[PDB]
Amino acid sequence: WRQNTKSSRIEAIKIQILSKLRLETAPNISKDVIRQLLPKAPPLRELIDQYDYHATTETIITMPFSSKIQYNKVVKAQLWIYLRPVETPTTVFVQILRGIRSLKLDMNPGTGIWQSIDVKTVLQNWLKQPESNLGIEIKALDENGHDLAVTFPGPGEDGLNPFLEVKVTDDCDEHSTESRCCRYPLTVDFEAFGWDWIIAPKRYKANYCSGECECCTPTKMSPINMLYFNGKEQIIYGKIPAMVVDRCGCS
Amino acid sequence: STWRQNTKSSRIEAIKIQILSKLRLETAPNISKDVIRQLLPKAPPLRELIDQYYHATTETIITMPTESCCFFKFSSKIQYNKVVKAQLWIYLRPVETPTTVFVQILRLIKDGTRYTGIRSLKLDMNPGTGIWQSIDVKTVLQNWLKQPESNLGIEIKALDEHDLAVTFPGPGEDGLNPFLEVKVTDTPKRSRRCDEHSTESRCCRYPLTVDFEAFGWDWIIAPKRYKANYCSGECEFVFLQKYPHTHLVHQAPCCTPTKMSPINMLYFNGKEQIIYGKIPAMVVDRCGCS
Repeated sequence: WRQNTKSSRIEAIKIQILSKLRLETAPNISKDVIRQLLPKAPPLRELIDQYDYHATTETIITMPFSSKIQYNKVVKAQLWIYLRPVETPTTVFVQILRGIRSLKLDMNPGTGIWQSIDVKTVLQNWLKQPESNLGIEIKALDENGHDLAVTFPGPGEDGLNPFLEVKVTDDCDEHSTESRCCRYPLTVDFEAFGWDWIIAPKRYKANYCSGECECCTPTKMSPINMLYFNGKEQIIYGKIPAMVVDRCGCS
Repeated sequence: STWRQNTKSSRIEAIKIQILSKLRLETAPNISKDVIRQLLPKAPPLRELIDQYYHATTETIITMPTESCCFFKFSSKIQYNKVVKAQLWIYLRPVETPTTVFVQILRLIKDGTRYTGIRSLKLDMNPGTGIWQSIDVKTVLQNWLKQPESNLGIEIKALDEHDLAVTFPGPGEDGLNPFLEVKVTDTPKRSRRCDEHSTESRCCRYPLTVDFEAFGWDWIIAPKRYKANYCSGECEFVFLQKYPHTHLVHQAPCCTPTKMSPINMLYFNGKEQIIYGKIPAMVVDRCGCS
């Protein structure tokens, strides 16, 4: 069935291309006309010889590091500490150690301070070289000497364990098989049919879904860059979205 | 009582695996309500995240000369602020003797002289081969799109000790005519763009919600319940290629979603970690025939 529906599949993209390109009709210009119209210049040859999105991670909160993290990919990192409510007004001397951080602050009775500390430079230093420095150490001495820091989560803690939040930036058919639905390979050769104004790419692989499922339609679609002619002679370069089929799914 | 009752249990299973595959997870994490009560930390930075509830793009345009020498006609569609970098190009013919060239570019504006200096340049030339020369016109092109009544043509000169500039393309030129290479940023320009209970008819977005807390997915804290409707029906495709001669497809064409909006999700990693992200294409807005 693929032999007859191959001539119909290439016609489906042929119009999809002309519609996406905001063109009413394809321009009529001969191979001898384009040979003089297309200028052989360095800025054009640089773009011509240039051939020869399912998940996003924003903020990652760690518990008392991941194997996939770059030292320059990080945006902002800060280690959070919960201090237990005091009964008597006493000053605390918090110190986050793993070189360390140090802060001194007063504390009134009945307050649950959640003071946090910037670790951005330390979290980047770990990933850049040692990769072996994951050490939990935090102190918060009261005026008497009792540590108010939640080093080891207590029985009546219920969501008070310290954490480090870090904001971070970012074919199978082969024309000879039978299964539920597979991406059967399919190429598009513009130079082989009618026009020759498609400067680049003259031949591009698109592929298509074919099966019964449990209908079958593409899931992942990647765009392709293209240089083409226009009215009043305007050699335009652009990027046509969703033209190549990568994955097939059931929907 | 209809097809929707049986397909409802299968539709939620289709997203269940889709969510995991997108999340790059091999299996869904097994966490009890008592486990998450101690794992999820009650802190201000956490409660902040929890209470947090398509044409062909154009990049570079190269214009060609016309008559009304070397008069260029830009499109009225492109804006003066949309331009990035504009450069006029000139090809100089190969010389026989080493001689310096005084290239001069001028825009015609109506003492009423028909000339205004764009960029005058002087450069030496060896008798080897022919070379190009780029000239920035960005400031002139922007003033051209701003007032197209004064968008008159330009004149190119290249005197040597005879004009070596390719004003009028020769017989043995073959790709050497002057052009205007312009880089532009294409604005998205998104224009403005069903069944409730019974009478299914021919495909309409039938409402469908997903409750993770109901199906044993208590390991995710937000969003516990989210609407993600689905398409249901049948049709025949009709592509209007070369109107009035409209083409038509008939399988011996099905209903699938067209517009899909993503959703932000707060979940738990297999390393006991807690990650926040945005899963793409999870909510179905429009249904189409493809």
